[PDB]
Amino acid sequence: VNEEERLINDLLIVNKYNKHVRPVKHNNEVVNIALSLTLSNLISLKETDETLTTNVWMDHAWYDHRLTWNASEYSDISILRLRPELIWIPDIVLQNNNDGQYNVAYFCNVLVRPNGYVTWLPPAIFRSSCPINVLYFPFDWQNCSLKFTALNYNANEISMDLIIDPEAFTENGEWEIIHKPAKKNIYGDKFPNGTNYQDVTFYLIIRRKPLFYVINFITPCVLISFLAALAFYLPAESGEKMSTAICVLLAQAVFLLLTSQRLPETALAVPLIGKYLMFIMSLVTGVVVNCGIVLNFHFRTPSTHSGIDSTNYIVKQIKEKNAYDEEVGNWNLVGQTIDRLSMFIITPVMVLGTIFIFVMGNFNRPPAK
Amino acid sequence: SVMEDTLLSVLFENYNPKVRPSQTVGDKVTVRVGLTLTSLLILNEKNEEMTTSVFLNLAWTDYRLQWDPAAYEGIKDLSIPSDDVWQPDIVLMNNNDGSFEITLHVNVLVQHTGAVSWHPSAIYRSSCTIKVMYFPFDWQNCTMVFKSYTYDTSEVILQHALDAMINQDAFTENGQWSIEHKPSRKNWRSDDPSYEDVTFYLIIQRKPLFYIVYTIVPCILISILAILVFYLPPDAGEKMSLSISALLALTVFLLLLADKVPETSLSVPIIISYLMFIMILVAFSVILSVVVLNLHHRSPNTHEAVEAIKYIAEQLESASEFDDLKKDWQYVAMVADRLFLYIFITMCSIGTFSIFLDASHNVPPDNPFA
Amino acid sequence: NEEGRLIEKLLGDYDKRIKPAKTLDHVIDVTLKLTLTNLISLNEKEEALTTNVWIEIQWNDYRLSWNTSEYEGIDLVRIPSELLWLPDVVLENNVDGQFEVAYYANVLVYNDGSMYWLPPAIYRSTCPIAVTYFPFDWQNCSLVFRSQTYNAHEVNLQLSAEEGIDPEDFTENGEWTIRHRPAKKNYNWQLTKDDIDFQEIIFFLIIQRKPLFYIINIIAPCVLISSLVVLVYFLPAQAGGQKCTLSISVLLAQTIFLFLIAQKVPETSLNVPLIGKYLIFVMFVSLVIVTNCVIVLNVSLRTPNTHSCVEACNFIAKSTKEQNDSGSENENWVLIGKVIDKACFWIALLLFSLGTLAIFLTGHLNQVPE
Amino acid sequence: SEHETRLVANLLENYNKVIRPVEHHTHFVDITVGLQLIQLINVDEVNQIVETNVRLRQQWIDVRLRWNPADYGGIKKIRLPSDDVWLPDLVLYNNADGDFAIVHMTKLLLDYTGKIMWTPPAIFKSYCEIIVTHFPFDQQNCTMKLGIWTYDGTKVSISPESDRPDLSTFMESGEWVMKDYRGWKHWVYYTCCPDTPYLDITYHFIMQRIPLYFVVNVIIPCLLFSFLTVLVFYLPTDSGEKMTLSISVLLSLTVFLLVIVELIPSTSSAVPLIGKYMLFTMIFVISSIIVTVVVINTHHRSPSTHSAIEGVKYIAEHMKSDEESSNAAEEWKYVAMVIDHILLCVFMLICIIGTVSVFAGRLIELSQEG
Amino acid sequence: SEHETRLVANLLENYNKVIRPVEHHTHFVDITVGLQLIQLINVDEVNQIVETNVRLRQQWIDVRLRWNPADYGGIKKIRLPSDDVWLPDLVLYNNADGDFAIVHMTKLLLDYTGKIMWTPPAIFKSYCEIIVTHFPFDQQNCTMKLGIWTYDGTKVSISPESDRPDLSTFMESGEWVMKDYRGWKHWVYYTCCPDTPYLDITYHFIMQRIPLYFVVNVIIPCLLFSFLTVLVFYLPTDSGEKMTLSISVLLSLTVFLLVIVELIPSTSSAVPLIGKYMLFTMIFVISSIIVTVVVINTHHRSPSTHSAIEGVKYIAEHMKSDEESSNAAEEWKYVAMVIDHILLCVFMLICIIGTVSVFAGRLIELSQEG
Repeated sequence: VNEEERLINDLLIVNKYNKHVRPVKHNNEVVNIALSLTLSNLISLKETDETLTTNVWMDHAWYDHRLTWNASEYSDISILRLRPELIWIPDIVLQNNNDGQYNVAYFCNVLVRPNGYVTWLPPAIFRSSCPINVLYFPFDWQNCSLKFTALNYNANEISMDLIIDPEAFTENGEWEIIHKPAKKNIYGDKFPNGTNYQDVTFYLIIRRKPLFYVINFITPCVLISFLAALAFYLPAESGEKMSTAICVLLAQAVFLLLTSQRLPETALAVPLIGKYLMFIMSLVTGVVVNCGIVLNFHFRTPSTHSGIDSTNYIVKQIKEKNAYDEEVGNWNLVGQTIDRLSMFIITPVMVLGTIFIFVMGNFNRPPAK
Repeated sequence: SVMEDTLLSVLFENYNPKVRPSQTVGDKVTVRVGLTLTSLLILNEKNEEMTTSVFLNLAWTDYRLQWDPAAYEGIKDLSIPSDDVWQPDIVLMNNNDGSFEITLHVNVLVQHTGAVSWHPSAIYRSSCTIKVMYFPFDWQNCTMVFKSYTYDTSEVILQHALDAMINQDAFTENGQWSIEHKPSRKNWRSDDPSYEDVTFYLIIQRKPLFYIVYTIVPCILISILAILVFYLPPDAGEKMSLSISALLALTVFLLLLADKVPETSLSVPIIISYLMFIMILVAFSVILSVVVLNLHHRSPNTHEAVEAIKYIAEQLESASEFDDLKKDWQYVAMVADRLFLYIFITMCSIGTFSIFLDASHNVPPDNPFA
Repeated sequence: NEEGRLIEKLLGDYDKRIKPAKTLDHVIDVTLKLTLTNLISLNEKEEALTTNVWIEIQWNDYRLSWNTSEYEGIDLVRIPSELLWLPDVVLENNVDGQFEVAYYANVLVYNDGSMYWLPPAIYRSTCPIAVTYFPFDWQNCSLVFRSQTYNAHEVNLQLSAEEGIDPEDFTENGEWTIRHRPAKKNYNWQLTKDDIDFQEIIFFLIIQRKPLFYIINIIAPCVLISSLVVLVYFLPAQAGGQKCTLSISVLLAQTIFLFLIAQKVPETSLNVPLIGKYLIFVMFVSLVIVTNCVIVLNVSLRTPNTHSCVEACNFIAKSTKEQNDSGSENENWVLIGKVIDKACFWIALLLFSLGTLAIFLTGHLNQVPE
Repeated sequence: SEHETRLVANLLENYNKVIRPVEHHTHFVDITVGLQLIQLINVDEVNQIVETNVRLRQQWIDVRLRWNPADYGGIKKIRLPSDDVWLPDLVLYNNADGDFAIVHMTKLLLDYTGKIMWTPPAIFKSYCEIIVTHFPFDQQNCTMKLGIWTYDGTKVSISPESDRPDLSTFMESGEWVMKDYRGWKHWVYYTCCPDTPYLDITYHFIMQRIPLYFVVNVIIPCLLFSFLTVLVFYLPTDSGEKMTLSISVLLSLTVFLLVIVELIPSTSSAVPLIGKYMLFTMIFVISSIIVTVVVINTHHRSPSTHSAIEGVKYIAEHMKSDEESSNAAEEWKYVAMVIDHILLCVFMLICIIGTVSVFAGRLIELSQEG
Repeated sequence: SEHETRLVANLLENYNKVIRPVEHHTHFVDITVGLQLIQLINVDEVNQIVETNVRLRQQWIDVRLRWNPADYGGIKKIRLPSDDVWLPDLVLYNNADGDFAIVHMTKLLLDYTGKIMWTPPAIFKSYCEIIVTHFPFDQQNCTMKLGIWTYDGTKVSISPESDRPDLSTFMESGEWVMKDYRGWKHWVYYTCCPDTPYLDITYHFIMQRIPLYFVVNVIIPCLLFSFLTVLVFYLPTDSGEKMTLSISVLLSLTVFLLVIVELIPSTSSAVPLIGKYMLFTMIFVISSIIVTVVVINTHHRSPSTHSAIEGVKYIAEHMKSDEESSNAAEEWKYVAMVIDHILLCVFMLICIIGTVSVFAGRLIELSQEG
């Protein structure tokens, strides 16, 4: 208290420091600024509309050449605090990911060094428009790009130089964060003749895939399949049950359809790859075709589907004659055709069923790569 | 330095906060407006609301900020907050469904002989004329009108950028949709002594080909069942029961379809075009199913002393077999053949018609994008 | 008339933040009261509500009786909100959402210290109505509110209307109803052991509801359903033998309908409150129908199978006739439906009883509150 | 400028913003309202809430705004922002669904004499009766009152100017439709107090509903069902072999009817429409119900049915005889003289009912048409 | 009066608010705390969000606050407005979802000395652990830590006092239940940085949940569908004459729980849980499938069953005797023996993994309970 009162009167901040004047030692280069990016949390991932809500520690550094102190300031306390108002504040701009203004990363507590350098590093709840596309769904699941920096100023006015990822990742993401490159830069453009403003470029390469869809989604696949696969088994064990063979295909039919229904529902949440979607619907087709097969091949058959003496000779005539008929039905039986039928069912459930997990594997060989 | 104090102090001594960047009634100040777009994030196709993001570049000149040796000739270019002036308050005639985000009160580029550049990116809640005319393959146009909101062009004039700038300069890549172009026309509604708004056109194109595909399946598949229930009658006449099961099932199906239509129009409705006729193709496989049913219906029945007993025997069997022989006559299958070739016509024809219209809808009403 | 000079005098001396206090050990006397005007949202599962309350605020401050120029110019006055001491109100009780538009309004000074101010406020709160308050006997909504600020040794509130209501300005878009409304002024000392007593304002609100629309929603399906199983029960004594399966079909049918009801209304008392009472007659009346329903089939399942060479040969054949007859005969004895006939009256009275036991008791929870 | 500095400084100095234009004890402040709803953005039935465009034309007068060559000389009448003024707290009595949009801090035009107008471009949140009775074909008149919130007739008075149609700027994108709307003035004096209170503008919105697409979809199943029903009669009499066949149908359909129901009652829940509108769909739809249930129980109804070589021949022939009897029994059980009876007995019922159904359709179609 | 003005004026003259109240490089600002949680208005389930009130009881002192007969004199302990003070920015590290509600603008306890407290009825939204594994039958302990934000050890300090339980003021109408809650203090410096970072209180909430309402209805359809499966097996022995029938009921059965599960993914997804629990109903349900798979595949199992005038009398009874042993050969397939086997077979198998489901059920809760 060493002239303290008095001295924070001397210096003045507001009155001796020109609030309105950026103390860049007059017209030169810049004062040299550095940004540090540390994610504190990632709360929500949207596949749909390429949008992520995440928290970042906005670690910022620049020298305040006016803030160089003396004994009853510097040395009195080599370290001291000063709020946002006594403080020129950049507007660091999430230059391609501030498709939602910055919160509670505006004008909050800063750290005042003992000979101008200043340190301001709080919390940023933000939204971003990261490069989703319908391609961020292959297993790679791409690399999310983001640039940070003091938006307005140029290379003669500002300069910003420059941490993983899983430091505080959301573990109740359905995704997985593989990596995390950080490297600054500066850049002039097409229309400008003159390089300027420098930025923090941070690529996020991730991956995601629950282990929960697998469980109720495959479950129906096999289930389903085996019904199309049984359908045809039952037409042997008894194919006369005509009506009730019928009920099964209505039944199997309707089941198949809603199930795929809640599939494009999560599918809107998130624009799905062409890779996976084809296999599912090219193949439940698989079945549909069969059920329609099941049809014609199941019901395709026309029918299968001495005077005294003179009188009982009428009946032995009636007898044989319709015996032709009666047997016209067993004709239809086609029972040495049996095992074929269901063997000719077996062959193609094997050729499809495999063709799929065969495809499953020709894509399950490269990723294990 | 160089007369620093002096420039600095005169300037903030004669500028006025509360005032208009104009000297009395002329001319006024010709401000420049031109927004390069960032990207668009949501088209609420249902309601006709538009949330996008662009840069409001404004720029005019301030002859009250002409500098001298040290901030003119010292550093010709200096960044200075706003607050100081006349900012564009702008609302959108149709749109401006809601405030500005990152639009106003962000620093600016002040050139030495007073040129002002202000370059702010912003999100803005709009709502354009998409209408219920954003599904025909022909798609539709829209008015986007920007302009201030208590100011009557009389102390300032507004002027544009390009005209060809397009709207597919920054059309969103993520789109399952597309862009034919965005016009820009400055206008001055005489209804009003106030010179107003500017009208920006929306000749948008909406091509998301993903699920119309498997929508194709239900129309063709559903024909399957169709063909199927009309093929079953001369296939196993005893289709009797089964057949009923075909149509409980054929009906429910088309009804659940009626389940998702509403639900899909949730985000997104318009023009029953699609709908409109697949509705008619609906009613069609309605009444054909049913009359065939009728078809089926059809059948009014179907749906010495020694020798005296023998007699009695001979008569028994032959007697009722002509009665049941009757029923054979009563259900011979003349209809089956003939209407499964009515079934030929009906199906074959109504099939390749909404095929057609959809054929024609994509291909025909597309061109008139100019 | 000294208009200027009187104003300017006491604004010399005027004190903001200082309460008009004789001394500091007696506090000020404050008058309050609320007239409901809007009961915007009754979320009773979550027991919260939103209401536009007329905050009748009154109190005394003779720091401003006036003279010649002011008392006497005008006994009445209108001078700004921001000009002293103002009460932050809140429902101890319910005040869940700080106040809306119910401040920054126009207060009322008498020329002598009478002070009146009313405002309107929409805010959130949280009433009774947990699993009860749906009956016919009402659970009184008890909301106490007071300044959330200071405690009673400087502040002390007054009151009203403990007796008289409610449906002055009750929501018409209630399926509820109020039947009394009490209002009391009280001291602070609770369960929790808190001293420094903060007065408050208790708001009892015993109200009614249940002008059911859905009721018959509920009503008709399940009458239909009882009847539908009365068809299941008497339709068998008319039905043929192919009706075993018949019947089953209806089983499928029966619960498809059943759980479609059970999905319905469960949803309802999630979205809004909860009370067991009504809930219960439904799903358990529902259960027990179920119950005897399938047991029924089990009843028409039961039963094993009901579910001289001349003469040589004429010998054997006339045997096979009357022999086998005694066979076919088996079927006769076996399916002598003593069970079916009776099974009509089984379920008949039973059906009655279930009907009665239920509606009759829903007749009581209607007939005691009658 | 013409007087430039002496102009500006004079006027700030002797001017108190706060102060409301009070000119001895008389006229108070005469200030009139004039709302011109430019257009409407959205409205909610369920929650009688509307977001609308309003340009508030506010007039009043300060004789202390007249002028000489040192204010008028300078620039005629000018543009003065709000702030300096005394602003009435306008408030939609039974509306006010919240705060006026973009109200604050706008501009106005004063005269070098004084004429002031404040006519800002508002759009806000409203609240109005709809009642059960709005989504009438006949409509309900939304009663909306406007006026001075906390100031009487002595302190001040809000007056009218303007009758004007609702369909002046009615949203074209309403599903709905107007009849007319009128607004007359009124002054509210109370038997409470001997004093003269403030003044109000009362709106009356008279409009009726319904974009006819809805209409259609729902009624067509119902003709659909008509034919099922119609089969239910026709199938059985023209063959009762597939009785259980139909059983099917009873199930598959009533559930369809159930699914329709989920759909429209949401909307019913989404939108309250005068409840006695629903009874229509009620008994109508429920007819289908009783119909079924009886037609198909009755369809069921029926007990039943839904030598000495020589003397061996006569033991045997006598066996074919009595079972000749018996045959005839059960066929004697399903006659084809009275199923015709139920045909016409109910089909006249259906043209009863049907025409009854057509009753309330046609009725308030004789009143709608008008 | 008692230095009236000399004492208040001096206090605000030599009073500052840029500065915090720091006393040399020391013990930090001795910050006291502890809990007063009395209400939990809302908390979700899905997003483990909690909006509760807790009065933040803070306690610390500022020497500058020491007094003589000119301020202690006065009135002992007077209560200052909040404004004056350097408040700590407290926050829920692993929470913080916003916003402490109603902290600004308050009341602050001063003593003639200095003793100072302010217990603020803060209500806010939170986010802490629980996850998938909260509702277990072994429980979870949401870890909630609180403490200053941007400020390490070297400067600043808070500390806990006291053990108090959870169930202290737990929500009574909790679909849910607490067991215990503990809060202990600490200071967390890291091996990262050589720097003493901040102090914090960490709550741990230990409580098990789940209403039973979901439980009574989960169980229901279980039992009941187990009935039908139980019938699925008894059928074929009492009623094999309905074989086709037992198929229907599979088509029936299966689509019905398949549908049950639709619900679930809607609701589960909506009210989150460790998938570990579904794995119960999984196999137990797939079981009914897996069991009608083998039992009706089995059921269908079986190929078949799934003089010269004297001479023709002999040609004829012959006709009968040859056939008769032949047909013996399809009956030979359906012995009505091994049907009793397969239901015994699986009766026990379903009695046992029935007791199974009652197993994990109750096991789970023999572990819950503990």
